[PDB]
This record gives sequence, C-alpha cells and structure tokens, in this order.
Amino acid sequence: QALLRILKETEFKKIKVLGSGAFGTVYKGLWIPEGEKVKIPVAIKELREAKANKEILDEAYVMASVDNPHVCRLLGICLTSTVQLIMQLMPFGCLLDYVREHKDNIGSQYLLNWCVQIAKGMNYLEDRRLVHRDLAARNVLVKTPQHVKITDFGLAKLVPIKWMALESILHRIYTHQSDVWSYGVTVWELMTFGSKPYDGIPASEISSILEKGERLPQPPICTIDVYMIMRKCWMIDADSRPKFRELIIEFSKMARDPQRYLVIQGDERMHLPSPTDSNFYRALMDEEDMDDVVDAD
Amino acid sequence: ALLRILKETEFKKIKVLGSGAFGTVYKGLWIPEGEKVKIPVAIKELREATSPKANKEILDEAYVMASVDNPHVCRLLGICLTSTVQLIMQLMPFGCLLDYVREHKDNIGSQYLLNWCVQIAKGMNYLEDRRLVHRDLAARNVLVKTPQHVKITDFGLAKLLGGKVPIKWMALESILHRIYTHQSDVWSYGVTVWELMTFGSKPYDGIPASEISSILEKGERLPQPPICTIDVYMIMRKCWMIDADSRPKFRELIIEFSKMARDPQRYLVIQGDERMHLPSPTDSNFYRALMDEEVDA
Ligand SMILES: Nc1ncnc2c1ncn2[C@@H]1O[C@H](COP(=O)(O)OP(=O)(O)NP(=O)(O)O)[C@@H](O)[C@H]1O
Ligand SMILES: Nc1ncnc2c1ncn2[C@@H]1O[C@H](COP(=O)(O)OP(=O)(O)NP(=O)(O)O)[C@@H](O)[C@H]1O
Ligand SMILES: [Mg+2]
Ligand SMILES: [Mg+2]
Repeated sequence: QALLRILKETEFKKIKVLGSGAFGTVYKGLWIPEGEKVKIPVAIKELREAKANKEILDEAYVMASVDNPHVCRLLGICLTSTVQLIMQLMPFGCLLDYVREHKDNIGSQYLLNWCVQIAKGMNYLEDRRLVHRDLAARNVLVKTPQHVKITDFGLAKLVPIKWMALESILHRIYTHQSDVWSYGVTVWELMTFGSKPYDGIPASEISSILEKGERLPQPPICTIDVYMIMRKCWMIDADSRPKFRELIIEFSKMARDPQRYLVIQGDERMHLPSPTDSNFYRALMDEEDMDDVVDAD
Repeated sequence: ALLRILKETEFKKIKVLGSGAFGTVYKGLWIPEGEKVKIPVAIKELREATSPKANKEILDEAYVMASVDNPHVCRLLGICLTSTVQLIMQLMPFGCLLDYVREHKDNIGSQYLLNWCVQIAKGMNYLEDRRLVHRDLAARNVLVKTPQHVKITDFGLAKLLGGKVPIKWMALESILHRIYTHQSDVWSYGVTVWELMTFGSKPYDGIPASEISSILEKGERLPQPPICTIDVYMIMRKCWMIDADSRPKFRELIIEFSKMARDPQRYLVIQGDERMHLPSPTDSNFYRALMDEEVDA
C-alpha cells in the first residue's frame, strides 16, 4: 500500500504532450510538492474512458509493487473522472524511437544487452505471476542508452495484433508463454532498427498467415543462431517456446562475443561507454541498482 | 574514471543561480554528443585563483573531489578547463539548506533539524577519514537533495584557490594563524548548527568581522537559540572552545545528535511540533523514486 502515492489534482500539472496510444495520452508534467516551490518533472499517463475506481486502485497497487531495475514501477495515481498515472520521466523516450533515430550508429553490444535486460524484466514479471500482454519496442523505455526498462504492464488488463501470439488472437489467451511471442517480435523490431512487423499485411489477416507457417523474416544483421531464438519464440505450441530464464542465458552468452552473432558495418566504432562515461551517465540520470551490462570477453 | 572531461561544446550555461567567495553557480544543460536530450546540470565557474596553478595540478585536485563516495557529500562529476575552470555537479532543485530553513521558518520540526545535524556530521566525518579539510562549512554549503536528505558541497575550494573569508564561521586559530584542520571544521559545524536552530539567522549580526577575534577571546559566543534545550546548546558551545583538540569529534557529534533524534521533542522546544513529522512511508517512497534513487522518534 505504501508504494502507491495518491496525488491530488492541484499537486501536478501537464506541460507537454509526449505522444499517445491505444490506452491513453502520455504527458510531460511537473510535480509541485505541497508547501514547496520546486518543480519536479514527471511523466503522466491519462487514461481514456472516464465504482470501477476500486478495481483500478487494486491493480494500481500491484503495478506500484514491482521492484526490478528493468521494469518501471507505477509511482502514483490521481483519480478524477480520468485516471492519471504518474511515473518517472525518461527523456530519452522509447527504445523503438531510439533505434530508429540511431539506425546508423547502434553497435552489436547495445542490441544484445537490450534483449538481455528486456528478458530480465519479463522474467521478474513471470516470477511475480504477472502477464504483461503488450510487450513491444514502443513499451521499452530508455533510461540511459545502457539501461532500458519495460513499461505499461497491467494497463491492458484495465488491439496490437502484430505482436500477439496466435492463441491470443484466436482465443484471448494470455500467458507468460504468449509474452515470449511478443518478446520475439520485440527483438525483431530492435534487430531491424524499428521496422514495422508484417508491413503491408492487414492485421485482420495476420492469424491466417501465422497458421500457414509464415513468420517475420530474418533481419539483415542477425546470424542464424539469433534468428533461431526469435523463431522458437513464435512456435504454435506455446509450451515449446523458450522460457524467459533461457533467453537471459542465450543473449548473455552472445553479448560476451557480440560480433559473432550480429554482423553490422562499422561495429568497431560503437562499443559500450567507457567506465568514465558510465559513471557520468549514472550520476546524472540513473543511480538505482542494476546488474552490469555483459561485456565482450 | 570518476571525473569526466567535458568539452565546451557539449554543455551550455543557462541561468545564474548565485555567486559566492569561490565563483558563480549556473544552472546548465548537458547535451551528450549524438543524442537529442538536454540533461540539467549545475555548473560552478571558478574565480581566478590568485595562486597561478598549473592545469594538471588542478586536474589532480579535481580527481580527489571526484573520488568522494558518501551519501552526505556531493561528488565532483565533470570538469572543463576551457578558458576558465568549470565544475559540473548534479543540480539540486531545492538549493542550499540555509535558504531552505529561512523559507520554512516555522514548519521545520525537531525531527528534521536533528536529522540534518546528524547527516552533516556524517559527511564531515567521511571527509575527515579521507584527510580532507573543508575550510568553508556553513549552512549555505549544505545542499538539499530532498528535505530529508542533505549533502555537503564546496569542500576543498578554499584549498584550491586561496568578503570572501567567512570570518564568522572560522575558529579562533584560523582567523589568527591561518590554521585549518578537522578540529577547525568542528567550529564551523557548531556555527552551522546554530544557523539551523535559528532558522537561518546571520551570526553575530551587527558586529563587524574585524571585531570577531576580539569578542571570541573575551569568551562570548553565539546565544542560545530559543528552541534549543541546554543539552543541544552545550554541544554548540563545545565546538567553540579555544583549544582545538578539546572540541568534539564528528563521530561523537554523529552519536549524540542521533541519540537526541530518537526523542526529538525532549531536546528541541517547537510549537506545533507533533504536526511536523517526517514523511509517511508512502511520501518518502515517492520522493526517493523521483528525486533520490541513491533516525525517527
Ligand atoms: N515514462 C515515460 N517517460 C517518457 N515518455 C514516455 C513514458 N511513458 C511513455 N512515454 C512515451 O509516450 C508515448 C505514448 O505512450 P503510450 O501511451 O504508452 O503509447 P504506446 O506505448 O507507444 N502504444 P501502446 O503502449 O501499445 O498503447 C510514447 O512515445 C512513449 O514512448
Ligand atoms: N549543485 C548545486 N545545485 C543547486 N544549487 C546550487 C548548487 N551549488 C550551489 N548552489 C547554490 O548556488 C549558490 C551560489 O553558489 P556559491 O558560489 O557556492 O555561493 P555560497 O555557497 O553561498 N558562498 P561560498 O561560501 O563561497 O560557497 C549557493 O549558495 C547555493 O544555494
Ligand atoms: Mg506504452
Ligand atoms: Mg557554496
């Protein structure tokens, strides 16, 4: 209970629109502590579609309860006719827009370290018996280039076909195994530098082509071993899909020799930050706990 | 790897925050190369040291400031040896403790005052273990990270550079003989506590500094703060003793102020004190998540 703070409307203000999605509008905001004169920047998500507040609050307590360096915690809530969710502000934005804007300068060690971190987050959520149901590059937030976090779980509970497991499309079944499917699509988005999955295919026909065996194609930089994993994520038989613990191991092993599983021109020019740059980044933007990025042997 | 060398072209000063004996502090924005983000920083541009010091020696002294690790001391994060000396530290939106206590002159509870005395002495004890003499401890040189977490800044600047001599904070032997030690810092600590317990009064108000040495040798000191039990005031008096080695040591100051904080209303007499408690568990959880990712009654 002590992890969710109930904000009052006068305590905070919206100052800029950061974008919008299926479930609401995200704003940059400013949190005015009562009696103080400081302006603390936040991210506010205002839901869409104004006794349901008990429901909403009880899921908000679960969202506020997640303590993992690769999943964003819900910090606070304001309950007016539109529910408002307050979270930490990530000025780098989402990983989808990050990889699109850096399509010509992202090195192999970044890409592989991101999928390790996304797996760690999803593994934590699976250990909590929590199903995300909307994993995608757009829903991974860049806190620093070296540290990314999953966002927006639980929002679906209270339609992204091209990221959905087949059984989710046909039968609205969501498990940790269908999250693994969306993880595969997420990895594919990153390895393609933000391509749209199944570009040119109507979403209404995705379940037809999936049943016939068709899958997203092999990104030009992915070796065979990396494409295998992604394909193992899209198995029809969910119980045959890898588990999140397995993906951590697999992507950490590849991150220890990144230039053997990703082939990208200029890959030499693009290693992880110096110890110096990492200390500087962390002191200004990221002082929370974290397991170190896996470096090449 | 703790001190980042910054290029003039990757950070720009914005609004002047204030000026003191060592230089001018700006609010600035760090812009990492290749990125689109603006990261707020504080920049202290230094006055010309009338000690004409070599660049590399400045680097060596900056490394020591960059190598302090303690929750109640501010780290030097970056430096630029431009055409001037520019120091990059984390921006504290709450500003110095002195202005904080003045603006909240009568909503500062005993729990906050005593806890602040504890934290300041911890950071000074840390400096003493590292054999670092501050020389300019004052409430203006304690920064408020959150109201519940403060930090000592500007240590070693008086060392580095050589009006601007805070005579009213100096121990007798520093005014008389230029003797700066850790026991000399304990005197300035005592004065700092006085500033706190008076809600930011100017010490020896109305007395010129040329007279300070004279009135100390006559035996008169700062007067008992209206809120201070003799228990607290006896501590302050001990800091201002003539023999430097009879003054308290910081770790004893840590112990005694921590003992008093466990029964704060027995050591400070504040009207409406029970209404000014330390934040609820939720409120600090939220404060820390947003601002501070790094003793109760
Ligand atoms: N905490 C945050 N800080 C900064 N930007 C954020 C934050 N949360 C979300 N955003 C951005 O706000 C925009 C809208 O996010 P959102 O409303 O979740 O839509 P979406 O995630 O892109 N699509 P979806 O999540 O499937 O509904 C996106 O560009 C996100 O990158
Ligand atoms: N990192 C920081 N973040 C925010 N405010 C700061 C920071 N550093 C300093 N300030 C504020 O800026 C003011 C001006 O800086 P400064 O030159 O140190 O003045 P001063 O501390 O009052 N005098 P001095 O005893 O020489 O240090 C300080 O009084 C602080 O309130
Ligand atoms: Mg989202
Ligand atoms: Mg100062």
